[PDB]
Amino acid sequence: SALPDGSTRRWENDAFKAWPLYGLPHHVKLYAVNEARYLVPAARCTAGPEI
Amino acid sequence: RLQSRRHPFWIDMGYKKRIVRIPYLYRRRVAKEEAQEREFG
Amino acid sequence: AQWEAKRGEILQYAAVVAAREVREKRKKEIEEAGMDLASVQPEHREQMLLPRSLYRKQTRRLFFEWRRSYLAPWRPGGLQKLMKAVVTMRMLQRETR
Amino acid sequence: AAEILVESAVEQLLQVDAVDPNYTLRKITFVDRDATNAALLAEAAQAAKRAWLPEHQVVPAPVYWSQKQRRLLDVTDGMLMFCRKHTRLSFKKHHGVIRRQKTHYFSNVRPFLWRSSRVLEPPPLLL
Amino acid sequence: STRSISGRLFYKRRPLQVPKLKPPNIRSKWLEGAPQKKGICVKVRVQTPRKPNSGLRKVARVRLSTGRTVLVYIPGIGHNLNVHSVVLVRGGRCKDVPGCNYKAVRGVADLLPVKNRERKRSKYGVKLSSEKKEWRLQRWNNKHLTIEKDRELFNQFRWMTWRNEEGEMRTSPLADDEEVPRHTQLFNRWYRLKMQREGK
Amino acid sequence: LVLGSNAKSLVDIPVRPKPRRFFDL
Amino acid sequence: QNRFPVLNTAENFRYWKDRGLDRLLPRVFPLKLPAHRRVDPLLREYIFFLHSMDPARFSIRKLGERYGLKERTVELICREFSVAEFLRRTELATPYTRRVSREKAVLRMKEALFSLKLGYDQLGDEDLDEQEEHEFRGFRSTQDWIQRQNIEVEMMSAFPLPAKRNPLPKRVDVDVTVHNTPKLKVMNWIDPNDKVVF
RNA sequence: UUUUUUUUUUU
RNA sequence: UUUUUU
RNA sequence: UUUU
RNA sequence: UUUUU
RNA sequence: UUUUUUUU
Repeated sequence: SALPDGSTRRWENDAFKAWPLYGLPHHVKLYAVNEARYLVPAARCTAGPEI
Repeated sequence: RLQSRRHPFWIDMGYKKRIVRIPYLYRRRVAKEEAQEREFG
Repeated sequence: AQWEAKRGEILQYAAVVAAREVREKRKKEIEEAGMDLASVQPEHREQMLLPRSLYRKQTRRLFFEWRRSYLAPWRPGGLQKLMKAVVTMRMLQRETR
Repeated sequence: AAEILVESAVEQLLQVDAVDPNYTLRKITFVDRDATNAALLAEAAQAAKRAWLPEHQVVPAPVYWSQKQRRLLDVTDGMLMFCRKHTRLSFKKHHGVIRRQKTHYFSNVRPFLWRSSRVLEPPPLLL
Repeated sequence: STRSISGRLFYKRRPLQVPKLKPPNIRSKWLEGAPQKKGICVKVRVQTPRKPNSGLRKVARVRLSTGRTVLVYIPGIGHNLNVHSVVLVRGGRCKDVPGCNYKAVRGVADLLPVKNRERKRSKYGVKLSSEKKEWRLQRWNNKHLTIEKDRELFNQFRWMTWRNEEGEMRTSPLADDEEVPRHTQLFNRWYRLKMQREGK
Repeated sequence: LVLGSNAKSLVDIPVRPKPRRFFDL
Repeated sequence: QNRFPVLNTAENFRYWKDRGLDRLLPRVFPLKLPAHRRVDPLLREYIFFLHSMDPARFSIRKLGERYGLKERTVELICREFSVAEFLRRTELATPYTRRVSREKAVLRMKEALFSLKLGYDQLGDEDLDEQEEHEFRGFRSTQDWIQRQNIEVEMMSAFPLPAKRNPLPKRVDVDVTVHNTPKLKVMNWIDPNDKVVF
């Protein structure tokens, strides 16, 4: 390029996973499903309050 | 992996040595090959 | 945000800026160092006055020149100025009362 | 939780967050049945008193004396000639790897050890 | 097992059972524990090595200061020891020569000149660094080895603005017959700093 | 290796030392 | 064979770990970075100002609660900020040309790269106080240094079993300061093993 | 490898 | 002395 | 002595 | 030894 | 954005 510009900068393959962010959308959906499967022992526990 | 034992000073000096040494080796190899073709090939 | 959008505009503008300075500055250097440019090849006349090295270096330096606006949030005592002038307003009023 | 309460009481009295001071509230007390809790509460009070009243402002001894004998030193541009250095970065240039475990111990460890217990430097005294 | 412990005299029977001798330092035993011992030579001969090793090995019987005679090998080319000569011996075993378990020391010994021809092993041959060899280690200037790759690069981005050495900026690098100049700051940096410092 | 040593610099061209511009705290 | 739906079992311990042939497989891991550097530089100035203005109203603990910062982390922000400003006002040297070890130089590069990809954090995300939780912190966490045992064996019985022997605290020597003077520093050596106090 | 500290598990 | 570049 |  | 190109 | 990458 004739005009000096930083157009040659490129990201690295390992850079994407080196600085992750716990804000992506495709984790909440999976977490919700696991929540139901994790609380099943008490959901089907037809016992008294103590148990 | 085995740990390092050499003095830091020597370690650092090795990198400095290679700055001017390394380039000379590359040019020395091509000097013979390029000259051979210009007079025989 | 504005700066980012107008990146292309700014950079293109600064290209001609450096041309008027590099050409004039290089003309004096050759005159003091060299003897004359009358016997030089016409093809090399343009490259000598506007070399690809100074042109690219000056353009980058001049491009940044335009930058550095909004000097308020300056690390070396640029943020404290607003706070100092804000809080103090309330103190005078209170004192009077 | 204790520190929150105590710290809050003081501010009310002084009415810091008020453009128009309206002194109405001039009596704050805390009552606790539990003995254990009561004792703890007292501690909080002490901390509150510090850094607020000028009569209970502590200061370390090492810095207290330095602050007393204050002076104005004029440093010119030529006095910082030797302060600057050539190398940018710095790091240890000699590994701490010991060569002789016994020879060094009986030359620079035993003479400098006069106690049979490992004791670290005590904290400074507050004045 | 614990079968050897039986009996009220276990503290006097077990301990008296020595396993073996001391294999190490079994040959060099006439030195009386001294690292080195001086001696005098009284016999010079040439002992033929055992088979299948052929050739001839030079040896000499050196009389130790402790009144004991033992053969000693003289490694290295040449020979200068004669009858009634003082030479310092040391440890070392020779497989080719049977019985010999000592070696001579060059230099420190008496009337033992330096080796004839040797450059690789210096300490071994007690050879001091010659003045000629020392001067050769200081000559380091072989950096000027430009190639065609440098020629093209120079006449693309380093020919417009470039300061020469003497007094001139614009040069003629495009000419094939001409030679591209060298760097005035980086080329030959180590040699220049050392030579300019000793000049005082 | 065809070029040996023809033009050499020994004392003719001096070397400028490195200036000091890194203040140490 | 057994039912135990929890997250503190033998198999569930150290979840997402290579157990088999995957140990030798190369895997990329995130790069750690201190919290006091991930915060927005802008906010650091603000925080420092407050501290230096009124330490009484703006205490070290109260200031860190609003922005969600630990007592130890907030202390470094003021200390690191102070020195940076001191060299600029006094016209001593620029921060870029400041001398520092190589360990900090690499840290600075990561801080700049962290924001260039994601961006600076407007507010810290950390708990002021700790919480007792089951986590793997080194190899010295899942070991009993008092009894020096890994596997606990006990008798199976419904009746109350006798309790175990409780350990005693280790008595060690300490030092305290009594009188401090500019030209002398007096200290006292405490010996807890001495029966007579006097 | 800590500005005002002689304190600091600095890393 | 050149190249690259929040 | 890039603290004599 | 010398030192802001 | 600092004589930054860059190294007596």
